[PDB]
Amino acid sequence: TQRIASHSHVKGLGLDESGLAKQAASGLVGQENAREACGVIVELIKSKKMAGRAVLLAGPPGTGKTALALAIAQELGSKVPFCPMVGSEVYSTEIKKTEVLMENFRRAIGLRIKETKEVYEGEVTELTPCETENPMGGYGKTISHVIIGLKTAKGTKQLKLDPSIFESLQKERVEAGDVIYIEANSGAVKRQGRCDTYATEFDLEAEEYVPLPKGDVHKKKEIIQDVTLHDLDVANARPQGGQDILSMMGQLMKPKKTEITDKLRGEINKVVNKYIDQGIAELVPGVLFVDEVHMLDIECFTYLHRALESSIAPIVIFASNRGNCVIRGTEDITSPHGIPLDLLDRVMIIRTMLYTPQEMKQIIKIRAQTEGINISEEALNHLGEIGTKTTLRYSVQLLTPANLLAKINGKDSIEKEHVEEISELFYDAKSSAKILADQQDKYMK
Amino acid sequence: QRIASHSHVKGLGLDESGLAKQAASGLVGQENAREACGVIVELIKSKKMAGRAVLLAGPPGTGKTALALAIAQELGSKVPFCPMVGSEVYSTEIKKTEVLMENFRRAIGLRIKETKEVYEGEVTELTPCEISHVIIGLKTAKGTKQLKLDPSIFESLQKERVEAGDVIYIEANSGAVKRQGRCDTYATEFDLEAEEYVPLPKGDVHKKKEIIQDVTLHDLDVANARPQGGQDILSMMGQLMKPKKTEITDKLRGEINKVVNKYIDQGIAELVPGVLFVDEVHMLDIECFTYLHRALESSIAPIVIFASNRGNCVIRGTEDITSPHGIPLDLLDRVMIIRTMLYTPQEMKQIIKIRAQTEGINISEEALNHLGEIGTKTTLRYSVQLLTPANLLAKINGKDSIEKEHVEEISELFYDAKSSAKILADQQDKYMK
Amino acid sequence: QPVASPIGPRSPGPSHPTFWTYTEAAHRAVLFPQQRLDQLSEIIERFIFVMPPVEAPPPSLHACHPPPWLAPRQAAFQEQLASELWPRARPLHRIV
Amino acid sequence: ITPGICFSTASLVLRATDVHPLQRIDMGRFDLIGLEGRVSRYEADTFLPRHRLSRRVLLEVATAPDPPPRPKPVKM
Amino acid sequence: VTRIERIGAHSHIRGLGLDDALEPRQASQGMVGQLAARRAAGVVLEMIREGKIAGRAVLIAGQPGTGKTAIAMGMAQALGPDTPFTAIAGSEIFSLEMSKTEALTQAFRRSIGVRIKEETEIIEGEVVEIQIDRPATGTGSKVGKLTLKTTEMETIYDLGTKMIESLTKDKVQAGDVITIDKATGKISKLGRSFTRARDYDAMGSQTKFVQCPDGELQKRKEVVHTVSLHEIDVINSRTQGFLALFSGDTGEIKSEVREQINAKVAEWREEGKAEIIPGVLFIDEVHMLDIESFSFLNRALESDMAPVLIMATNRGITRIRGTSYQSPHGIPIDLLDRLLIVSTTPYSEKDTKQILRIRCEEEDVEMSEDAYTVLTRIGLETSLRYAIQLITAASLVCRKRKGTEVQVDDIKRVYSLFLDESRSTQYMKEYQDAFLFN
Amino acid sequence: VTRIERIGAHSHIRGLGLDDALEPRQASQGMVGQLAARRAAGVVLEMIREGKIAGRAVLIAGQPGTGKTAIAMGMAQALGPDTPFTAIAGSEIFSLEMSKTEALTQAFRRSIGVRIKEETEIIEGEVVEIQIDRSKVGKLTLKTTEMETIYDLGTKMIESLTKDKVQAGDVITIDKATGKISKLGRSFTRARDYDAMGSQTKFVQCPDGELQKRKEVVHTVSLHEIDVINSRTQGFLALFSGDTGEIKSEVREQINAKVAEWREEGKAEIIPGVLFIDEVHMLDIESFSFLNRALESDMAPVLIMATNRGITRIRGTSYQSPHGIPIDLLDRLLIVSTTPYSEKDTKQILRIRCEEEDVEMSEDAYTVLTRIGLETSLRYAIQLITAASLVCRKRKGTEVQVDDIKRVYSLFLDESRSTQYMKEYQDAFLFN
Ligand SMILES: Nc1ncnc2c1ncn2[C@@H]1O[C@H](COP(=O)(O)OP(=O)(O)O)[C@@H](O)[C@H]1O
Ligand SMILES: Nc1ncnc2c1ncn2[C@@H]1O[C@H](COP(=O)(O)OP(=O)(O)O)[C@@H](O)[C@H]1O
Ligand SMILES: Nc1ncnc2c1ncn2[C@@H]1O[C@H](COP(=O)(O)OP(=O)(O)O)[C@@H](O)[C@H]1O
Ligand SMILES: Nc1ncnc2c1ncn2[C@@H]1O[C@H](COP(=O)(O)OP(=O)(O)O)[C@@H](O)[C@H]1O
Ligand SMILES: [Mg+2]
Ligand SMILES: [Mg+2]
Repeated sequence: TQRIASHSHVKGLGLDESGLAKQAASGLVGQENAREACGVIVELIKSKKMAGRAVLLAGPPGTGKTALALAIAQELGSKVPFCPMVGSEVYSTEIKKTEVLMENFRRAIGLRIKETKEVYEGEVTELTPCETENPMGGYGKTISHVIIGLKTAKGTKQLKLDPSIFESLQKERVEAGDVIYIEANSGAVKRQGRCDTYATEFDLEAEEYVPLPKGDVHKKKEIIQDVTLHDLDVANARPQGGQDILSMMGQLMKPKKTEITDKLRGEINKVVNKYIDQGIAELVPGVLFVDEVHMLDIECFTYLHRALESSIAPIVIFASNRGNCVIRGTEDITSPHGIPLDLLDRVMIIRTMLYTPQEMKQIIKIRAQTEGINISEEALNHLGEIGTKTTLRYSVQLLTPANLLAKINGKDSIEKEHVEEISELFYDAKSSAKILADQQDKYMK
Repeated sequence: QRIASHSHVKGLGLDESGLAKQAASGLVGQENAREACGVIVELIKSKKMAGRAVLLAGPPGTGKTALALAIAQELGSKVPFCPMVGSEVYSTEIKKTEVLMENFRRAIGLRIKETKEVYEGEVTELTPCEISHVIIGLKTAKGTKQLKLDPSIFESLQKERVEAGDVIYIEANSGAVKRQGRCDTYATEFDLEAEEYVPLPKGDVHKKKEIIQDVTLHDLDVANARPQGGQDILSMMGQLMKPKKTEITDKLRGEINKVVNKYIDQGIAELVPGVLFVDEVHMLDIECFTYLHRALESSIAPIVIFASNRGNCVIRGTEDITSPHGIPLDLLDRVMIIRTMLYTPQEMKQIIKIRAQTEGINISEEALNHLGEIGTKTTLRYSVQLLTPANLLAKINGKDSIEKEHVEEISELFYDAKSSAKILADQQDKYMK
Repeated sequence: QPVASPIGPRSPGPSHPTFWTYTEAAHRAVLFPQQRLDQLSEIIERFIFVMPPVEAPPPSLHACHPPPWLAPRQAAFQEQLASELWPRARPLHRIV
Repeated sequence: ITPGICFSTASLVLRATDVHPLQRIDMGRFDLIGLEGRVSRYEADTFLPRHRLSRRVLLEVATAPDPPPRPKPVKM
Repeated sequence: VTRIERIGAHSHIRGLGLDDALEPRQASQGMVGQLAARRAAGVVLEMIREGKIAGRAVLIAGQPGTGKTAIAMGMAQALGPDTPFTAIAGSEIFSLEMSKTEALTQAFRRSIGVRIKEETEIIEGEVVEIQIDRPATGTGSKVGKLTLKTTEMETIYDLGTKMIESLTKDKVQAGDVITIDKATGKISKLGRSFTRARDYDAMGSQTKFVQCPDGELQKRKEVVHTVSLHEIDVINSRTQGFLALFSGDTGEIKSEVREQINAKVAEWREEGKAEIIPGVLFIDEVHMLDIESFSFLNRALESDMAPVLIMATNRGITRIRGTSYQSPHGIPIDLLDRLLIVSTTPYSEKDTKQILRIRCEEEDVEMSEDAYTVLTRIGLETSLRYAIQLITAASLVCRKRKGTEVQVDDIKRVYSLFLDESRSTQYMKEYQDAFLFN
Repeated sequence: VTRIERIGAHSHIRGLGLDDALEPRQASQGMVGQLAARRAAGVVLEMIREGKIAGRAVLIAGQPGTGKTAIAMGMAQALGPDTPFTAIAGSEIFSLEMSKTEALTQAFRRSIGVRIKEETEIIEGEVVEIQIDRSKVGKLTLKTTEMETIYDLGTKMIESLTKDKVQAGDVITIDKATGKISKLGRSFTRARDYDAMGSQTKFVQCPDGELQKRKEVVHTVSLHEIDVINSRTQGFLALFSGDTGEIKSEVREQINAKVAEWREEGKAEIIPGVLFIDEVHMLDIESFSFLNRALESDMAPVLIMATNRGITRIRGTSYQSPHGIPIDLLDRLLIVSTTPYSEKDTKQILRIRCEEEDVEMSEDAYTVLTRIGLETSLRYAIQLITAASLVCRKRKGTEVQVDDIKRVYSLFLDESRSTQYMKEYQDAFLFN
């Protein structure tokens, strides 16, 4: 978090309340049409009423596609799930590509569960049965309640409980002076150790003595837990915590992703629907971002057709900087973005354009501000001129070496000489390619 | 019973002299092929030759699989017949040669006499003997007997929750203890016990029954390669940790051969050589064919029937080597080729009528002629497959028989391969790739 | 131990932050193998019927003069493994 | 139910890998994976460098007479 | 509140929309047009419902966007949950855990259901009083008594030890409406007829009550157990198969196990124990199968346990994967002879407009007639799916400007913001050097 | 004596030979020439040392023998052993156990070090008496050289003491928070003069000082190690075996959050490092595509790369790219070019190698060897250094002369002479 990454300046989409894109806001410069389309897509995500919709960010490299996707993620917030993914990740040695894609799809669909957990804490001060003056059956003594006195830091309360709790109390070996907690939703007593006021400095127990609970005896709170469908699927496919031989085998064996069946996924969907109907949980459909979609092969694209046609799928964002390239896994089949035309028919294409020199200068200034670097106007103009040739990434990547060189030279700002020296020290892609071409005989292969 | 593609094939339709009747046993033509298949059936019944391979060659729809299933039906249900497709050797667990060898052993069956010892009765006394043995008392309608059993049987009895008054079945051979229920005599003591009651066994406590077990060589190989008969912890551990198939060694197969030979010599076992059928042999690759060379040259191998519809085609696994049936000439030198021919329109009409009878469909003579004409173009398979949709149309319209109008309507609704090819050619720019 | 799961670890009590982070609803949506077996008891009773055609004990290695320490070591290993693992295999008794 | 396979081999084969202790070195001086879960950084870094025995201390303790018997507890 | 299932591509299709004579209506149950293809689908659906012919294969072939998957989903919705419908993609059979033939076999056997129908004795009533007496110390025989009540009965039951233990585990109290199966002794609580005593603490908020059951106490009810052939294979393959039912990881099931299961199911069907419910396997984009998978399909459709197989492909004369052979639809001619082909014709202007109207009704979007005309023109020019996407895009744009009806301006705005394949390809040609490869 | 680390191809390099202004000296710390490249390496090293910016990529490009691996080793040496430096080859990411992206993720997470600091109160003493009354309650007596006390035990403490078979004379430490007992050793008494000792028992002196002590442990681990530890129940074994598999992304995110929590709590510090991939041209297009977005994370180290390829074919594709690397990744990285060496630089490198190998050479021998190195290659001359040293020692000489160099030149062939001799007898060799 403290370290500055390449998209550390993107705090969202700089959109007006009417959806129009401001020239420079929220860390984004230019790309007004793409930003407006991404805002429409953000509204679509927030509407939560569409499934399997796909958006493709298409444009030359270094044109803000990943920045736009991260701006979408920032606009949605941490509540909305956002599962980034590169196309190379589908090639796994454990599960098939379709399984990886399905798992990421289920990772993007989130579920938020709201529940109230009511507990009674305290140190047991009193344990007195409530006998009845008329014993049932004539002989012996009958009891109708068990009075438990619970003491905390700022109070003491008595709880008239069901007589059946006597067995749980004996099983937990609860005696006077012990700290216990009783859960309302289950009616069970759990002994979380003994109070520390009865412990001496000469005792050696570690987890036996516990501090007296603070606060009130009756504690209730609302617990909000955010989970994804993939979390439930994996937790049910390879369960952890059992005491049977299968759980022991799972612990022993090397963990391995498995092909989760449609039966388990249907059961999870049914449980989630039941929870939603009960009012416990609220569905939070998020976004799956698949960067470098062109690295997927023809099998992945074909599966993606069925994946997107599903009614449970999230909203998928693709990104490709390829032209009329050959689809991987096929022999001499060319498609406009490296994506077969069948999948391109299922997506909405957002075009990202190249940046004018003014926009490049603005982006350089913003990146310098984010990295804590003061740059002079002449140095900024020289770096923008360097960015007119070469690329924008080269210019934003010369900022920190130049700052280091200035600091070594003893200056708090980047001057033009520092940028010139850095340009002399480091070559760009075009200059290196020219050097290689001029000496193609001396290099290898 | 559901009607499959070969449900009408009941035999080869041969006379006593081996000649082929025109229409008999659900077969219409292929008289020479049926006579050859009868010779092969007699060879299989002889149980003298080993590793004799037969190749059924011909265009699709000429009844190669029908002839193979007719051979199977002629042999009977006692003789093993293992049908495998050539595409099934490409497993992710074992090598292709291992799959071929396993199907080879699957084709050889063994009828072996076995005696089962059974202890069955109601438990009257369950006294441990400190590893702790058990002394158990069982009663039936014929007598009572007290037995001393191994600690494993006691563990099984405890796992079954067997208590005094329960009717139990113990197999002494496998040590398998099954609790069947609380004795019926105690069903009136309570009104809700959560028990399944059983009457008292009416035989003897100790019984010996002689039964015939039908097993194959592959079953013995699997049982001795992934053992689960010891009922020990190691067997369970091996089953749970190593569930995949393994490459069974030639040493295990030699040991199983020795054991089976000893059983046959003792007179308590009978060997049934059986048949293996590989349908799409062209889907095998050159390594599989090379292995099959030596496998067929073996004196243990069964009779293998191969099928292929390929013409002069490139063998899979080779770059550009082309062979007459997709089969390298070395393996073709080791096979007897049975050639199937295309059917005349009369034979197509006969087959359509037979299939209609099999599916319980009444078809008029005009409709039968129209469907045979439809089958003259397109293929016989397409013509046969239109019977059920036409029957459904006739049933919807309230007619109990198929008329020519129903056949015409169905043919209009459903296209064939040639019509679809014509449509694709006419609209090549609109379809993908 | 349960890293990245809807099931939280065994919190000692409400004083621990993990007590108020996880819900019982999430816990009830994850089924242990014993719960799965209890859910499929009728299916196991009705549909588990396949028996291997042949049943054999594992092959045994015999030598005339074996190392006198191998057999006791193997016996002790098997005995300890059985004493530790057989109680955990009781739920699969009906399947076996 | 079939009897198991009795595989008979030479008794000399089962001793092929066995090496007499006088013919092999102690490999426990290179056992790194065995130390995990049993030896702590405290023992290796702070305790053992300070409280390693010396030959002089060992000889002194061995040669010295037995220590006096431990006094009985007294409620004081 | 939004359920886990939301508005998808085929969310408006509730069935094929046919009449009794399988004559397709122009617009019913979401389906529009494709009259011949819908009639063929209805005939195939009747064949599936009859469930008498095994291993029938149907190929839905047509241009992209002609409603092949729409027709398949309509067939699936018209079948109903009783009949199995396994829908997979062609790419899904390529697995590192199992062979292609094994995956295809499992896909087939997931489409056949085995149903076992049996009658059991069932006790359903309101607990009035439950008493359980247990020894104070040491092992002993617990003695108990339970009272159950309906609207017309009340019986006092003497309880055995195992029923006592079951009731203790279930924590059955007075007022709990419980179900008892006499054979297995299983007890299932289904509610409380009234609240517990108020004087007790730490009890929580009482939920709603359940009315006491009527009729006799011990009734007779029909219990139905339904599993697929694949589930039987998995749970019989190995001891851990029941966990493999959820984790996958079945490996390759032995053919011996499957043969035993086929024999046992045939025996059960003859003995009237179980009924077979054949279903459908839908392989979308079957052109991704290779030659080996097609060859396996050739002979796998010849079994009597095979379901009806429905394929969809939009390929013309194309090279078969794994070979260098060009074939129609990417399928070998040997398999093409075993299947009936259903062609889908392209949609006209009125069919496109009706599809757009149904989609707008499904998405709760109100659109003007001029907007419908413009959107239909766009769909004819670009594609149907592009127009469907622009539907929602324009709905959102209209909602942004505090409107109520989607106008032509919103459609033009979303046409400007989002591009089709053609305009994207044009703009990429304009900047060909900027894009990376070719 | 001969230690496991011996004279290698870069043993003479101890650093980059730069001053405080990152100006390269002509010959310092074992590096000759490559002034611009060494200055660029120093700039990159300062960027690494600051640690503020994440995911910076540098490509060291040049002709073979121009010092790319030399510069990388100089950077690794100049960087302290405190900062992690994972050096892998391009071929090492092709594993049969984990995917290429998983291998690259593990390499990335091995390059970020997490220094942990745990302070724990412990009791440390020698056991005097253990009395257990009837496994219910008991007393334990512990002593030091200056102290002795008795403790009251509970049920779990008694169980832990019985499980570990703790007896009298044992020297033990007890963690107050968790109660776990580890045995340091046992005290030596006249009665414990065993003739045979077990493989784990060892005699230690009774601890001095006070029975209650605070234990401070500071160690450096990588993120990948924490991932492997928390992957499974005994995952630390995979830190030795390497049978890690593909770690779940959710586990990695949880561990990242926990590490941030430790960093906030003051219990851990982050030391981002360097991942050096030598001969990157062996990476496939999938690996490059993964690297494109892996560098964009906030927990990505500095990626230094080195290739000697010209405009060549990218592995896994049929396209030609300037270094074998797709231009999208090349736009994300700064390229440091190495120039070919001159005669003076070659002679200075030969002098450094001779000094490293402790070989005395005459000036005429140096001239001849420099001429050979310019004609054939620098590495050939470096090998001829040792060859001529061996020949000189064989004839009982002390200084390598021109005769020794000529002899080893005739004995050992470079690539050109061997290729010529093969062309003379081309038909003799197989599969031309
Ligand atoms: N319009 C923009 N406004 C602000 N920053 C941008 C913009 N476009 C790109 N950047 C920044 O410049 C860098 C270029 O990367 P990027 O354009 O995201 O690559 P790609 O084009 O492959 O998505 C990124 O770190 C991004 O944060
Ligand atoms: N001679 C015949 N008599 C009756 N039915 C036949 C005959 N030949 C083929 N059939 C039927 O036609 C269909 C095609 O047969 P099949 O053996 O699958 O063809 P092939 O094996 O040549 O591909 C099968 O369902 C079979 O029952
Ligand atoms: N005849 C139709 N009636 C109703 N909706 C249709 C029809 N044809 C296509 N659609 C809708 O158009 C969208 C794209 O059609 P689709 O069926 O995916 O084409 P394909 O046949 O190429 O799969 C789907 O959401 C589908 O619901
Ligand atoms: N500037 C230099 N200073 C010292 N030694 C060098 C220098 N450049 C190259 N070398 C030596 O030359 C040899 C080959 O160079 P190296 O960097 O390892 O491979 P390459 O540069 O061909 O990738 C190495 O043994 C290295 O010690
Ligand atoms: Mg489709
Ligand atoms: Mg190098």
